[PDB]
Amino acid sequence: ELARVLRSVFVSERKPALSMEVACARMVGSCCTIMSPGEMEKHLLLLSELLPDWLSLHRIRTDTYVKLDKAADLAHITARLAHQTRAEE
Amino acid sequence: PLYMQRLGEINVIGEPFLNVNCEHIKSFDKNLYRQLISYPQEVIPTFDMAVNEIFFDRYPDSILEHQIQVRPFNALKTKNMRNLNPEDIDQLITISGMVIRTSQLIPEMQEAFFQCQVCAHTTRVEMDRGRIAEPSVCGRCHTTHSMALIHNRSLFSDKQMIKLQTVILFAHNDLVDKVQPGDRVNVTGIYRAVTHIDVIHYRKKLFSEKRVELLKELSRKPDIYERLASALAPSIYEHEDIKKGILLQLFGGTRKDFSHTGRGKFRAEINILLCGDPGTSKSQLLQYVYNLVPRGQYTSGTAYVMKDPETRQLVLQTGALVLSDNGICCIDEFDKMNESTRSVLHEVMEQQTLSIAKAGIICQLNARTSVLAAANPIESQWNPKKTTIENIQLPHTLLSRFDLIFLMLDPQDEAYDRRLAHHLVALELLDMAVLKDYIAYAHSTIMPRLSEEASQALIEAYVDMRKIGAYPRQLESLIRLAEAHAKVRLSNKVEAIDVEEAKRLHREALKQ
Amino acid sequence: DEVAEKCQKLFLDFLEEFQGEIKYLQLAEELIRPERNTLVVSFVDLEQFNQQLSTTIQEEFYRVYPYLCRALKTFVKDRFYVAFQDLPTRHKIRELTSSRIGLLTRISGQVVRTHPVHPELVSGTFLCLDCQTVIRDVEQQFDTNKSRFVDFQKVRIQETQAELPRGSIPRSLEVILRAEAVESAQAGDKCDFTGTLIVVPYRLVFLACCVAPNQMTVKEWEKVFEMSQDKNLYHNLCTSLFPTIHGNDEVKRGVLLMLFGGVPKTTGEGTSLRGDINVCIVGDPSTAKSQFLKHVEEFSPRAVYTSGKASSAAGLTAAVVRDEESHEFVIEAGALMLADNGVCCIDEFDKMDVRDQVAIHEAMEQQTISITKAGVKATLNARTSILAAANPISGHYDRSKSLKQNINLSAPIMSRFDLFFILVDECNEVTDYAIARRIVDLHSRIEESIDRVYSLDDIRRYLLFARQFKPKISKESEDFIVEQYKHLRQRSWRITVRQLESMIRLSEAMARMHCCDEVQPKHVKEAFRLLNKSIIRVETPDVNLRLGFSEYCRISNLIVLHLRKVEELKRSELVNWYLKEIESEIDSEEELINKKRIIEKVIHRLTHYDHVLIELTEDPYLVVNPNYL
Ligand SMILES: Nc1ncnc2c1ncn2[C@@H]1O[C@H](COP(=O)(O)OP(=O)(O)OP(O)(O)=S)[C@@H](O)[C@H]1O
Ligand SMILES: [Mg+2]
Ligand SMILES: [Zn+2]
Repeated sequence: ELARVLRSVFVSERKPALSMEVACARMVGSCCTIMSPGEMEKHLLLLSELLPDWLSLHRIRTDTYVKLDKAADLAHITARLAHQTRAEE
Repeated sequence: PLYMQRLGEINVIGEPFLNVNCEHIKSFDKNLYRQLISYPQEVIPTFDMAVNEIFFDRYPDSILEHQIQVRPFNALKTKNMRNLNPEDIDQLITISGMVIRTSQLIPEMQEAFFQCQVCAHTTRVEMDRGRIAEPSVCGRCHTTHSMALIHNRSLFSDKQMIKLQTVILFAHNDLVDKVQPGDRVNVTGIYRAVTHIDVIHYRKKLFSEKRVELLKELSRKPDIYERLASALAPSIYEHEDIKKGILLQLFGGTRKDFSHTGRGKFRAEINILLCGDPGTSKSQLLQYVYNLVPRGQYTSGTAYVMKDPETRQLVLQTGALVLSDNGICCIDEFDKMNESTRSVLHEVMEQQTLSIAKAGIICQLNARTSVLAAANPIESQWNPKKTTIENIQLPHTLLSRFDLIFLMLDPQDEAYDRRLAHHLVALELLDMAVLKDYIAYAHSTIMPRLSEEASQALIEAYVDMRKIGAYPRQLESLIRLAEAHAKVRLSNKVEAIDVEEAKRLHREALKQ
Repeated sequence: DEVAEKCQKLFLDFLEEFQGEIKYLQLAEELIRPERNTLVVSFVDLEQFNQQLSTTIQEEFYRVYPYLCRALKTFVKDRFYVAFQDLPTRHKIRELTSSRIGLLTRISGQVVRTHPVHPELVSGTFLCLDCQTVIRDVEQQFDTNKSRFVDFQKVRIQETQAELPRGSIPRSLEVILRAEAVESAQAGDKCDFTGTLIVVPYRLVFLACCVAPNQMTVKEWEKVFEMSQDKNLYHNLCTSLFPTIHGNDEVKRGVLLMLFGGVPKTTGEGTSLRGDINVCIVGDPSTAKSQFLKHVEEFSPRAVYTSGKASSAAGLTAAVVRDEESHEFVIEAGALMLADNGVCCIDEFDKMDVRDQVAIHEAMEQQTISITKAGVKATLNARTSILAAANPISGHYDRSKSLKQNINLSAPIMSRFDLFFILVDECNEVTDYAIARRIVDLHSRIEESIDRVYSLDDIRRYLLFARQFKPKISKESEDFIVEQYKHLRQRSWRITVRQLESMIRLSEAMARMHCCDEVQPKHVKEAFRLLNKSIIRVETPDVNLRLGFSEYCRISNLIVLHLRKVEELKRSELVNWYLKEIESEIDSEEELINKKRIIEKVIHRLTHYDHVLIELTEDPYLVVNPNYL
């Protein structure tokens, strides 16, 4: 679900890559659940480690920036995430 | 070449802005630097063209939001605001200043969108030199005077008017809203007269290695603290404990954020109260502190509402207390002040914040200041009594809020009068100038932290102190004093010596 | 615009193919109704159906909106205005810049002023006065019979308090509502508006279309369920809500109860009974008078904080100010009406003038504020819970004077607080040691010295879930309350019917805390103590292995009640009964042997020291001293 929101965020910002701070702040301000920024950061790290092809992270200077492929089909990605969750069970 | 790495970093991030240091241009080419100073408005387009061509040559597949713009900064002309002359018109200038007010977002047209009234033929006109080149004929039906301007379709740029402490600054596009009132900024921009300054760049370490080595050498002296006590206020005699307390207040404590705990930001800054007969060293000491300490404030015994003549909106002005944020505020004749102001003072003393709810205006302000107050006993003479209220008549709340209270009594001892008269008739330099930067370095660099031994010592001190009567606020003040002494020794850990010295000073003040 | 025609065709496609029933067919058929002329379309359905169209609409909303209206008209005519909802992104008022003009965004704010409904001429049929030529369908750039008019409303909105950066003046924004959006918003409400930022001659104005005010995830729901079944939920919540505060747990219980709050009731006579709780804390300095205010402010998002003297009468309830442009008089909101359905905290309540407290009087009890000033007549809701902090006269509780002489407050103000706690500071070595170690541990070990049973967000979710239940009062609770109030009232702070209503509210709050649909007498017994205690120490001293005074009284009460009930026993039998009754708490052998030790010691101590138990001749008979009540 959060991933979906993330997509919309990158749809809204007209930008190819965004910083951790701004993206996490916007996701928290738009998420259905009240969460801490650290939890959002760990969730983003988990998304990067599970699904690197869709979502990429780049270490620049003293920050890490987030880039995503907007042309990917959301349904197939959701199916892959469900399969991964089933496997982890 | 750092500029190729800068261009690569811009490529990675996609932000089309170049920051160029003017000293680098001066070193590389003095004539080019002179041309930049004389005619910035003509060399900036050339710089933009050159950097754009280089970047497109290196990486031609760049999808840039805007063309790369060059922002020179830190010109040699660091002229004072009062040194402006009619000679430097249309030249680059750099001014350091304080920001007072910032205007709202002002949209300015940069592309006029015109549409034919018959066939809906659309055209765009670039805005140039404050005049609109409105088309008179149609591009399809050739009908004269059939053009209509659409404000919504037109392109707008954000511009902001800012008052700098005064001069008027005009921030455009990206530079807009990057500066908050109450901050110190170095503004680099072109001077223009209609007078105003158009901003090009904003600017928001200070010690060489030899200075740090000298500071370490001085700190390795075990006597430096006492020597620094001798350094403070040379004209003041036999007030060594007062000088020690002033130095500890100058060092202050360390700031801690308790956001994870759910607690409010605890005060970490020291306040000292002085009480005695008038004509003593109170006023001179207050003047000395105000002059020595940067951002210091002197007041005698808050925010207010001002009507904006332009938008008829009620804006807020900051009093001396807010203006002295992160500084030291000193007050004379504390006793002679109105009770309403002293009632207000409780919040700033305790929570370091200030809340106003008046005439529908609700606001909260940060007030990180240290209060150094001087008071006069009500009898104008030290009547033999027991409690300080019996001589000064102050409420228990204000007295409990003070970290340190000192009393200036002129003793009836003849030798003291001899020494005072000799000091007067006979009425160091290496210390205070170094000490300003030393205090700045200590504030910026080091922060102490508490230990287990000091924990046990403080617990024992508290349980012993309560037998004399004791509030947890004096325990907090003792922690702050220990932190200040640890900063004095430039020690990253609070040890037994700091706690023992703080307890000694507190007990000496209580005994007196 | 070719892209506009493409957008119109794609919107027709979405209207005609979205689904196993097409959601919008019934809405389009109802659009024929004259009172219905705007269509509400979800943004999520638009984006899932196709992404290019969704992005184009989000980016060129002003460009394609008339084409969307044309598509709607064509679709309806085959068998009008378009409204959008559920945009996933929220934005701040300070974020509104010129770069966002024409973008479909939704903004959150609070309505402060309203203006009456006006007709706006959209397309006008003009008659030339020279040649009598009728010019029809003339759009307006910002014959009445043949022209088209649309209802209009103007709204003035202000920044929310939470989004307001410190030291910043909350900016105001103008909002234009048309057609069904008119009169859908009321002054003093917080709303999210979906629309665009248009350019008025320049000037910044927002055109809006819509207004804003079981399905929870499985794991959050299960966590809430599990924590709802905790037997020690009350104490765990009390400890977790104030992890860094030592002792004074009665204040913690009171503030938790006022956070839960009771239920409001309106009589058939139209009179509303307050379903909230007001709390007063008065104490000598150096206590935790303030810290509770800060904790409740940071925890509850609907909390407002204020100081005593700095607040005027106008700033608390409301003020009447003349509007510059309209040349009339309007109302500027006060703190109390901004704290609606929240909690308002006042610090240093004593320093406030009587002229301010008399203004507070009405909002205290009647829960509403009435203004009859300068030709302006109005009534406003003030549904707030007030938490007041104060110190006694001269800052120290002087025991040489009476209790009444130690509080400089008016009688009705004293009466209208449900809970009134007075804190007295005493010099005890064990309390000093505990306070010192807690403070130093917090100063040295900031994060590792915090053990929270439940997360703050979890507490917030549980409180939100619990506040919507409305428990019923049982007959047993009814007669228990009757007899308890009998006993209490048969004995300065006089106890009137207001205290009875407070007791009912407290029982309802206890019922809501435990997620019980009915009220039980145990809640009444719990609240009776809290209402009784009044003056309270920081911590009770230990009693000789040590045991607290409250537990000692509890054990004594239990044993006396059991013996007195059996009167209408043996030592071993009574101990066996006690261990049978306390089996719900013991979880280990060590706890059982500890409980046996404790009960043996307590029975011996009562037998030989307090004389409440008398021995009668290895298993001696025990009887109750006939003068214990
Ligand atoms: N039980 C306690 N646990 C932890 N800290 C405490 C406790 N009691 C007092 N303190 C400390 O003492 C301080 C005094 O609390 P405050 O509520 O700010 O003062 P106060 O009692 O309200 O007096 P006023 O009204 O500000 S003049 C707190 O901020 C804590 O640091
Ligand atoms: Mg307080
Ligand atoms: Zn034409």
